[PDB]
Amino acid sequence: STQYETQGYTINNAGRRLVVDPITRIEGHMRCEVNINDQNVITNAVSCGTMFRGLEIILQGRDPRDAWAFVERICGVCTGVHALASVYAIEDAIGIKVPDNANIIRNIMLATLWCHDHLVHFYQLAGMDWIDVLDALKADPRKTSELAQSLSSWPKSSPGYFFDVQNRLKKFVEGGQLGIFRNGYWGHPQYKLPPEANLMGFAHYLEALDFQREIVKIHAVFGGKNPHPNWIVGGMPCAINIDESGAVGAVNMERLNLVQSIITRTADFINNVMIPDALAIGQFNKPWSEIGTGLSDKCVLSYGAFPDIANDFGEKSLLMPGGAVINGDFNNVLPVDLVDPQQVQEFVDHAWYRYPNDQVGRHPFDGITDPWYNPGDVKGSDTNIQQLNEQERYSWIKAPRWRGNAMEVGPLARTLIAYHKGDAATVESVDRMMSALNLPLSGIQSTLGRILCRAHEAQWAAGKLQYFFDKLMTNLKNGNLATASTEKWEPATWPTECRGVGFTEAPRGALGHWAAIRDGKIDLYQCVVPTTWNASPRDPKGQIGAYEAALMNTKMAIPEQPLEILRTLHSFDPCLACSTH
Amino acid sequence: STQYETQGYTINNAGRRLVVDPITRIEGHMRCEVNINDQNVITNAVSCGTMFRGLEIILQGRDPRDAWAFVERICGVCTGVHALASVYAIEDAIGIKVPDNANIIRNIMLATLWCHDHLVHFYQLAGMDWIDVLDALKADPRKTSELAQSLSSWPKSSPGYFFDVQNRLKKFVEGGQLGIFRNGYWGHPQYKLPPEANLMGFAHYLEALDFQREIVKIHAVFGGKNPHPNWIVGGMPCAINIDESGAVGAVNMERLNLVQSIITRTADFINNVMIPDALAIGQFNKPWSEIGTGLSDKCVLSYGAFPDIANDFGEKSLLMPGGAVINGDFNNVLPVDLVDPQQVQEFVDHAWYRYPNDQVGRHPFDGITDPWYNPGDVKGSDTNIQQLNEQERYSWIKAPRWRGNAMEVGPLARTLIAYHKGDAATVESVDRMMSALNLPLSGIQSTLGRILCRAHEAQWAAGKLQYFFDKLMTNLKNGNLATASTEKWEPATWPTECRGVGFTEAPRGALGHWAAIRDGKIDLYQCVVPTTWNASPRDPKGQIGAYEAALMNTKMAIPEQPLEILRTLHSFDPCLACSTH
Amino acid sequence: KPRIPVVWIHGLECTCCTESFIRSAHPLAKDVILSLISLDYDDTLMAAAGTQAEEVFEDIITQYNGKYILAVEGNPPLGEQGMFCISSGRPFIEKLKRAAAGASAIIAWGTCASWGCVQAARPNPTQATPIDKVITDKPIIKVPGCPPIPDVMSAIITYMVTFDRLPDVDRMGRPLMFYGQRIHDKCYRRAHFDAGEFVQSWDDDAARKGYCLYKMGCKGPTTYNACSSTRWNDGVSFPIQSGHGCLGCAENGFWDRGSFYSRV
Amino acid sequence: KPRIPVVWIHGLECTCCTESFIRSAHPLAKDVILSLISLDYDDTLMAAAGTQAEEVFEDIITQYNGKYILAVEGNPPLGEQGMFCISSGRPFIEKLKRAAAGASAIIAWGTCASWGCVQAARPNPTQATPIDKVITDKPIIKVPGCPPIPDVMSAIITYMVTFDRLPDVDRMGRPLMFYGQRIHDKCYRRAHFDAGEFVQSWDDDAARKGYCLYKMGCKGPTTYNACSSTRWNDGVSFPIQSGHGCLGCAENGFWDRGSFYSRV
Ligand code: SF4
Ligand code: SF4
Ligand code: FCO
Ligand code: FCO
Ligand code: SF3
Ligand code: SF3
Ligand code: F3S
Ligand code: F3S
Ligand SMILES: [Cl-]
Ligand SMILES: [Cl-]
Ligand SMILES: [Li+]
Ligand SMILES: [Mg+2]
Ligand SMILES: [Mg+2]
Ligand code: NI
Ligand code: NI
Repeated sequence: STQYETQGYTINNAGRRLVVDPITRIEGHMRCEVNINDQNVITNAVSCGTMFRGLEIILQGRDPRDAWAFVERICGVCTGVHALASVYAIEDAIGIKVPDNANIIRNIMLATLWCHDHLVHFYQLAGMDWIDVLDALKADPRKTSELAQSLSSWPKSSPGYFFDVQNRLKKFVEGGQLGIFRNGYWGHPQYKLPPEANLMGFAHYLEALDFQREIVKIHAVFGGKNPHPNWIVGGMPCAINIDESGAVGAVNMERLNLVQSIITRTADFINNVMIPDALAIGQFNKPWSEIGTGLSDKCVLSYGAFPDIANDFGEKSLLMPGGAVINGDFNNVLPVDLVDPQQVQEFVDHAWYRYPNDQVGRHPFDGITDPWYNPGDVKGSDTNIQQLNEQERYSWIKAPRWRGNAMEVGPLARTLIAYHKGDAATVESVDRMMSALNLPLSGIQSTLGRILCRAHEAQWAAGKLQYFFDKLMTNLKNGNLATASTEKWEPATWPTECRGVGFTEAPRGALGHWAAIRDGKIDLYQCVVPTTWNASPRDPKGQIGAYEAALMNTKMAIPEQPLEILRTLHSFDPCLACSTH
Repeated sequence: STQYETQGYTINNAGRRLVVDPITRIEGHMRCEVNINDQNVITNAVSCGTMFRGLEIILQGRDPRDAWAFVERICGVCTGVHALASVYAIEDAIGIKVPDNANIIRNIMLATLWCHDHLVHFYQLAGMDWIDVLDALKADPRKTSELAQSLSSWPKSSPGYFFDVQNRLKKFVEGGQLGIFRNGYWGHPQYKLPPEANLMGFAHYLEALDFQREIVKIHAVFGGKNPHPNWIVGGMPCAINIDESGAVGAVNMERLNLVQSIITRTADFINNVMIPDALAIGQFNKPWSEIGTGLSDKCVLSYGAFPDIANDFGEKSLLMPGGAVINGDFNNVLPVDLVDPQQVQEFVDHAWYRYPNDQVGRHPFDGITDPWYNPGDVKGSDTNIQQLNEQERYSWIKAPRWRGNAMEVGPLARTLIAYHKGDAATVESVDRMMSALNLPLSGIQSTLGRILCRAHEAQWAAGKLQYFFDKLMTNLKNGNLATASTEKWEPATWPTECRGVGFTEAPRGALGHWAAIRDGKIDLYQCVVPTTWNASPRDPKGQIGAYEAALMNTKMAIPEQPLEILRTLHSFDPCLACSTH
Repeated sequence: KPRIPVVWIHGLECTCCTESFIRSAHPLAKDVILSLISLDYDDTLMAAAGTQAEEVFEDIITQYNGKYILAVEGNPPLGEQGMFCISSGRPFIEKLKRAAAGASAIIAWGTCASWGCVQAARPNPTQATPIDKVITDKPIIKVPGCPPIPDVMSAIITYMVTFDRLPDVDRMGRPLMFYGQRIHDKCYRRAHFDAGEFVQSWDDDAARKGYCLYKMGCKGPTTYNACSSTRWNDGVSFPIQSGHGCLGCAENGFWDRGSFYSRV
Repeated sequence: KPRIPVVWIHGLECTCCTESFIRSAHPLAKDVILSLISLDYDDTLMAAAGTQAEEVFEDIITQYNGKYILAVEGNPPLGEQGMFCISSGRPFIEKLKRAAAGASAIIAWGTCASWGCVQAARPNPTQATPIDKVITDKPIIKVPGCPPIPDVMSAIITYMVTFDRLPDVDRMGRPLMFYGQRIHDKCYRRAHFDAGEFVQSWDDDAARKGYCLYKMGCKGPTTYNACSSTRWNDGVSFPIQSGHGCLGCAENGFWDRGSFYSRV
């Protein structure tokens, strides 16, 4: 066994080794290993992406106009965000400016995704870490109704409703076919909700499973379908016609009316179901404000998102702020530049890839994706990993760093960046939230805080849907219908050689696509995705990434039941297909 | 003035005359006049249909296969029922037998229309006679929640919901634009609900207005659209394909899944919203179990409906029983024969039509529709009527009689017939309802009872939707897909001269279409519709119809405000376009 | 802010257009009534009856003279001195003329108000006459169909409220947005039409594969509406999708163009 | 009354098919899970992880050997000894084979499981291989699309449950009900194709009237699916309705048939 110091942690691989493979209630394939000491506290954590497809390789030789369609299939959970980053990147390379309506519609697509993805994460992915479903069977329906009514105006609160939900659960489980609840962690001592809260939360799980399908009807209107809507280089393909012959063939007033109806319902669900549930998790799980901090009090990163001024990606345009904090110095939010070769770099000394020199990091314009499965001694064989060898290569995920620093990305990172840049809305919202929980601001830098911030962001995005819709309608009232620029659609109009960067804030954090075009075709296409940052393996300095850091120092009540590991990992909303691409 | 006796009433047109024209919260155009004595009690009532279109005339010379489409436009409220009666009539004339699936789908169409029409009537048409909308502003939201939860398991009952509904209402009327509530009867002494019950009812009015749109998606699947779905002579045009190429062009499993989802939702809304609200109206308005009896303790009529054995319209097949009671003798439910010239006849001595002898009634196969606007010695003039002359011709509605007796039709009539024939489900439902109210069985024979029976029937029909759906699926599992019989589609296959009767129970009561075909064309097409029965004018004996009888002897608190008249008329769900056609 | 006053009157009709309106999926008719317009008179929905309804009518058309929109469903009969349709003891036409005189604009909902519909089909016993043959000095927007599509009705309403203007119309007064193209030029069975793949009798093999309904009498080739694109009842279906040819119900005179089952 | 056991495994994938499933409008995915099947293993949704998830897998496939349905999303990579997709420390293909051996039938959801999809597009770095090239002794129902339509997935499930049998399939293993006809033979823009009325560049006048997308690269003429009839997301839209040509996403090899913007 060995030990070393990094980022204030003591990484010690002595002691019992625990393996969690597969990690469930995530997207894609992950393995996690930890070592625990004699007090059942984690002293080493190992994040491993257990899949790879090679989109960066597949994209070579494609027409740049087609790229969005391929890269959208990086991930069906954060569906759309890679298409958006792609069209941004290709437009940046070629020098294309899209019409205002196209930009507004793209912002609607992104905000729709934030609402959907954050909602489903809260309930379907993370929720069972916090709600003991089986314990709901012990709840009193009338006390459940009282609890729900004390927390929210949401209509669906009758005692008979909670009894009906409970009875449905009872009958589901009574024949022994527990389905997704089989062999869960029910009864673990870290389940702290009372039975009534478990029943309320379970009812809401089901309500969210039903309601989420409606949100994506916005994607169907503008993008044809969800999952995997359509886009174009130069804007969007959803031509608008409000008052002319043939509006039946276009986005017309009826289509826009449908979109508005979804916006209102989405805001109401998030504000009156998810928000009070998130706050209630916080109220009953306050100790988790001190667990899973990781890098969130050290190094956080946002690129920024939602340009409100079409084709302007600067600070005055982006409605979701960008910036970086390092060394715990939240008084100095630093600017990010995605072209600067000294900023974003990826290392592969601990990943299954080949570089000519694995002791150096490569900016994505110099990126290389040459897969090399080389696990070393794993106490089994190349086809039987019993214990990953974290002293050498242990993941399909590359290791991104920013100025050589290991960073956390995602809702909590973004919230901290906006708060510390002095965004007045963010400051007010976060202060009010922490006040309601009677916790200090530092309580947000935690596993609980990640969950709170995600819910915050769903509320913010639902509000921004209405803002963007209203902006589109204003343009239409002024007779501004354009949705595409085609001046540079034809390859004969493009530079013979050019490169560009497309960036945004996906639900899970900072996303970039770097594209080089030569002779009408993609010469290089490199992606650095939010879960690539968070789930990163180590670098030549031995620095650990966000997941490994957040797991460090965590107490486990019952080593064989990894509930505390699941809670912290799930709080980041891992997307392993995204991470590896 | 004059006075005469009929049917146990003293019809006396001395004294003050009141006019209600227009009658609102009905379909179509009606005028009502009454006389009321010094004691504010109605001593005379006059029912006038104030519209006519002449479908029976327009149908002459048409192709019988087209008739359903014309007669469906008799009415958009009970949309579909005239189409059904029409295809039945033409099939009866020609000798066509439809496949089982067509019959089952027709039964689904009819049950879907019962659910929709009865729900909307309860809330949108009759509801404001019972619920004081402005008094809902005085309710306590918590006490409203408690009341709702005491009555039902329906989820939507939180204090915050009722507050939100109340605040929407408060805002609505804040600018002084009261809309449909302007100049209503609010605060009349006959409004007996407490404020919490008014708020509960008003919330449900809005929920029903929203939900009703979903019910008719069943019509859209099988019939293309609602209002006014499509049908064919020989079955239905909605060909079925579950497991073959091209199922995308037909009723397939996805379409059937949509239907099933609507059935479940419809049953749940009726059973948990409409039923408890009907019972609550009863609890708070028990005196109305003794008001508006009219003909319901004397003479009631049902033809019967929902043949479960395809092409068999007999007593062993019809799921909704047929029969007649006269002379108050409910021990003698009599069989109805729609061909017998001595049974159904229409008189016009008090209506705006010509007959060779207006002192006799004509069976519909001998029917004549020769319009003659002749109001006689009115107060006012023929184009400016101040008072109809009920001693002369006073309506566009013909006067149907059964063996010379004036009958009530509709939900109460059907309930009484089924109860007294011993239909177990009807007996159990009625007995439970009347026990819940602590009222005798006779309390159903009243204005309140009409409303209670309507709610019972919505529940009955919702249950039958599932039964019919399951029968359809059983056939499909057995490889029985047929939806049309076409061996007699072409006119050359028809008898040169033939006649038929199509009958059913529309939401408002007994419906018949009588058709004669000659040389490939409609030679005669006569309709007798439920509101024709109920809103009938007098006959040569002076016998009064169901509306006039139910209004007799009614006390009015405030003569100038016709709330008690509206309550009783609306309890029959008048459809004036149906009545006159 | 105050909402725009709307007076909705009913002549000879079946009430299908009113029913269609309340089917709207987006915006819900509830929200139209509560938030978008002020529905100040409507015989189907209003609390007041009789003299109290007459007072509403008179108050609204007086207080909001020149400022209200008049919606009309149905039509006036010219036969029997207009007494085929009587309101407050007088011919309906007098109510129509009084309401029209104060209106800023008129929406003729449905084929009845636009053209005549079923009561005007041969031999037109009542001499039922479309609105624009009686009212000749007001803008009239025709929204035909029997009834028009629910979400077309609500989209037209929202357009007018949002954009503060009447929709642009074709030469017959129909909104271009929904009536500019034929059913047949947006019909999902057109591939079959072009290939000569037709239903020949009900429930044949062609019908079970969704072949074209031309030989069964579909009038889509001559009918302008949105049914094949926007569809009906939250987009669930339309006549042709459920196996029946278009009747032609949005077009003037559709009842008297021959049998629904005769071609073209 | 017990529900049919279902094991849902995931190879190399993007998870769109699982997302599509939960979009089902009728039956809701909730009701499928609670009432129609027993979804006994699914890495995206299940409570258990790690050793507890391994125990569920082993217990179900043993207890229900010969009786469960295997759903597969994604595919196995043959490169690097299968270690491009690792589950419980071992190649995914081992888990696929173990799960297949006990299954009564297999549902290959999506183009990944059916054919290969994006990871199999040139140059196929991982040697991603469709299910039916590895499992050769079991019924395999291919339900292609990237992803398949939500209500197509749920209709296939309910068909199998209700009728107690596999759907009839074409020569490629696709259900005839939804894959028997091409997009282009049920497309509502076919009138425009027939008339030579085409979008020529994005947002041109033709695009604003809903003209055909053939000249913009639509692959509807060679693609079998239900998108132009059943449509997507509760019938709200489909690619062509919202202005983009079909990519061909239900067809084997669609990524490598030339640019999406080059004509059939
Ligand atoms: S079904 Fe009617 S509208 Fe459609 S293609 Fe055939 S003829 Fe044209
Ligand atoms: S848009 Fe595509 S599928 Fe539709 S008609 Fe044109 S080429 Fe065919
Ligand atoms: N959100 C999201 Fe998916 C990840 N990680 C992307 O980009
Ligand atoms: N119900 C109904 Fe309409 C009437 N009366 C018919 O038939
Ligand atoms: Fe909506 S009233 Fe119904 S008949 Fe044809 S439009 Fe008229
Ligand atoms: Fe639903 S996993 Fe998404 S990529 Fe094309 S089908 Fe595969
Ligand atoms: S009959 Fe009418 S509803 Fe549409 S499809 Fe034809 S215009
Ligand atoms: S791209 Fe795919 S989703 Fe349908 S329209 Fe074409 S098969
Ligand atoms: Cl007409
Ligand atoms: Cl493929
Ligand atoms: Li740019
Ligand atoms: Mg990368
Ligand atoms: Mg008649
Ligand atoms: Ni993802
Ligand atoms: Ni009617």
